[PDB]
Amino acid sequence: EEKEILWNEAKAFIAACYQELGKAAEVKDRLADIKSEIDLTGSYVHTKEELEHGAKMAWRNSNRCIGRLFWNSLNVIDRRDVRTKEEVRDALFHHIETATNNGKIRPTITIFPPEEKGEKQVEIWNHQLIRYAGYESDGERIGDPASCSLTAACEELGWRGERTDFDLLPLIFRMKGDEQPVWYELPRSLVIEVPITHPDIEAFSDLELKWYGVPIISDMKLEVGGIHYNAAPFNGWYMGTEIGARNLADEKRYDKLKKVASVIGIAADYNTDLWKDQALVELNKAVLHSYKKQGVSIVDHHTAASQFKRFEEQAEEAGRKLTGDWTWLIPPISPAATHIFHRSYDNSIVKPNYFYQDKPYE
Amino acid sequence: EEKEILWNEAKAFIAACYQELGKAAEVKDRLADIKSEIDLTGSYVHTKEELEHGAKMAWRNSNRCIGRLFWNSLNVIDRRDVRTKEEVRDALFHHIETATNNGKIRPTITIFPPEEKGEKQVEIWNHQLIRYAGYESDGERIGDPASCSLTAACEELGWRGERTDFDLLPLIFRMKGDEQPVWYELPRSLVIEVPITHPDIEAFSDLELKWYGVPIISDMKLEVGGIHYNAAPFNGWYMGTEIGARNLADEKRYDKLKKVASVIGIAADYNTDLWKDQALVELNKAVLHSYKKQGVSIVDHHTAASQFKRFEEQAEEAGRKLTGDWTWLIPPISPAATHIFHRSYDNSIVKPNYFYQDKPYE
Ligand code: HEM
Ligand code: HEM
Ligand SMILES: Nc1cccc(CCc2cccc(OCc3ccc4ccc(N)nc4c3)c2)n1
Ligand SMILES: Nc1cccc(CCc2cccc(OCc3ccc4ccc(N)nc4c3)c2)n1
Ligand SMILES: [Cl-]
Ligand SMILES: [Cl-]
Repeated sequence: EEKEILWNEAKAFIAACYQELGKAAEVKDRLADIKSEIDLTGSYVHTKEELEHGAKMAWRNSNRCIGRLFWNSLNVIDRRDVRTKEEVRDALFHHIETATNNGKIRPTITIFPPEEKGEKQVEIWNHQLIRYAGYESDGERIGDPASCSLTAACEELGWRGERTDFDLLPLIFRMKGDEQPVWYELPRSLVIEVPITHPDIEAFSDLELKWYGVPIISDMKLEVGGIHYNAAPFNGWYMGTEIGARNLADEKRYDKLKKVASVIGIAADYNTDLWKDQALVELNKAVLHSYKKQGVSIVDHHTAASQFKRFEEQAEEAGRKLTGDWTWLIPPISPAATHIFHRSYDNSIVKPNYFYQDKPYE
Repeated sequence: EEKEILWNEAKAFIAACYQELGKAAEVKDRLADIKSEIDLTGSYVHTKEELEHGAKMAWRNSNRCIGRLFWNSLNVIDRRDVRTKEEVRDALFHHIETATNNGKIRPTITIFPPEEKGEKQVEIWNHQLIRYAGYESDGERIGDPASCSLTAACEELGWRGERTDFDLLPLIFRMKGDEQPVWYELPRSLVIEVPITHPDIEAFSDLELKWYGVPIISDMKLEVGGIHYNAAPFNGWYMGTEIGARNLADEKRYDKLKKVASVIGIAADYNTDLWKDQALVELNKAVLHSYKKQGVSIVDHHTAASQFKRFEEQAEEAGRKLTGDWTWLIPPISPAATHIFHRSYDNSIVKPNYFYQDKPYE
């Protein structure tokens, strides 16, 4: 019964995709080719053009993403030909290098072979390709708490972290048929990191903060016309609040606001002093300043929201419905200073899209 | 058919209300009294105790309110005995005075006669009892744009504003049978206002900003057991972001961020400088400082969110379901610094509650 669902999704996807591509006349023959292929094989194989456009549609449909103005310029790398661990590893390394682009971040996705009959071909364990390890024992907190479970999984497989606050996790992924994942240390020459300084407050460097250049989300499933690409890591560039208001600020993450308050010279005693708010602003100013100073792409939430307004206008001009998730679109810093905060959005799910999938570990 | 709906609402309300009040045994006889009363009269009349508790329940059920920890200490003033304009006006004046309480704001509601058969007895036109007028002609912007339509309505009735940025609108309300509302200037001796200064930046007073002490929301309908109290003005104290992040900051309100940036000495040129965020923080620090300096109650969003966490815990301990509206509960300043931002809430509507109703004017 698997193939009846697939056929329906493929009809809807091919019709819409060829329509947008001006190939509506070719729709008829391509679907017949598909229906034969499914009857014979149980599945079908996207053309390069369909795979590229489908990945772009999926970004355009991601309700939670403010960055969607640039959906059509996604650089799609087709790695459905991969068969071995070395090829997976090298394609992951290449993604890091080409997406980094010496700091001028190129929004990129690398697509690996899709699930066959819901059996995975490649299974990536990382949440992002570049991310810091986290440790918790004997009351000692080190690194990124969000990474505790994966870090413990990795250290069961014979990896061992230096237990700095910024250990790079290795790539870790499992191949079909294999029964433990392999892991590979990231070559440091491929990983750009940005030290956090402040434009005005020289003491800010006493915090010794840093973050990595490129967030490469490697654990979501791309669904295009009924085909499930569970391994399809992608990246944009950061919006600064993601680092300054969440990764470095959350009490469950690096929890740095009290130390930020101290180095910027304000007291952290009274809610009514709004010291957390003031610290959040200076930390977020430092993040943008540091990325720009180093020549690594980044966008602030005001410019990002302005770009998203253009996306909304572009949708309307193209007669496409806009969908969005207000609770994820508003930024966590001065949200009411953006137009997003002041309108509502239809949170309907349209496909192609990116979806969550269960982690292979605990 | 009006009375069948009423009977159902009354059963649900009286059962729940007497239950909470430990009067469950009295439920039976009180409902029979109600069913006779509705058969005869078309409606029923709440006891003082039911009206007071029902107003308190309605606040407890207001999904959008972060201030609900204090729902049970609401001071309920029963003015169902009012019949004339002078009595309405004096009860509105008394509400201002007793709720203000020389600055130690007392959360208060004044309840006027309810709708009879959906015909209103008293119809308040003000959105808040104390609010500033707004004007727009010939490209000239004065006052509070949110008040433009009511201000124009008032000036049709023979009132005339001085056209400062902070003219107090008069009370305006209509009595049943009458065909134009009356209006009365507020006695300035009853209206506390707070000039906005900054704790550290003496130049902040050059902005000549002020706001009024007590927000007294006078245009929502209180519904208790099927009875519709359309005229039931109530007040809490302000949460500082309401003034500093919305009333004085919104581009459609007083739009003061560029002037705030100037007096605090930062440039307002580059999104990446986060000058809007920085200005928002200093303006909101000034609002809290000024209310506290003058001795007028106010709460900051951090303390408010801490209190709301206690409300959530109190609900759970009492076996009551919690409902809430996340998009209204998070504050517009540093929302992710509060626990609210990090959980979800059931937005179901339970009654008693406060509801929107159409304005009598345009
Ligand atoms: C080019 C620069 C980009 C920026 C600045 C950007 C910004 C963001 C931000 C800030 C979020 C999280 C919002 C929040 O935490 O509330 C987000 C979510 C998302 N973005 Fe983007 N994004 C960009 C590129 C991309 C790309 C290239 C894709 C895929 C091709 C993508 C797909 C998504 C998805 C799927 C989510 C939601 C993930 C989830 O539900 O967990 N974005 N984006
Ligand atoms: C005692 C101090 C109080 C504080 C600090 C407080 C705080 C707030 C705030 C900040 C909002 C708007 C949230 C936003 O803009 O997103 C709000 C909404 C609300 N509050 Fe409270 N509140 C308090 C007292 C009261 C009282 C006494 C009542 C009624 C008895 C009430 C009923 C409501 C209602 C009904 C709304 C939503 C109004 C609407 O939908 O337009 N609150 N509250
Ligand atoms: N309590 C709360 C309220 C609203 C929203 C949220 C989400 C916070 C969060 C947590 C973990 C991840 C995350 O984002 C994932 C993501 C995916 C794709 C991206 C592409 C580009 C980019 N720059 N960022 C991306 C981030 C958000 N939590
Ligand atoms: N785009 C957006 C997103 C989320 C929430 C909002 C609401 C902004 C708003 C507009 C007008 C009024 C308002 O609040 C009304 C209100 C009612 C009762 C109160 C009791 C006490 C108190 N201190 N404040 C109250 C405020 C909120 N807009
Ligand atoms: Cl991240
Ligand atoms: Cl207000």
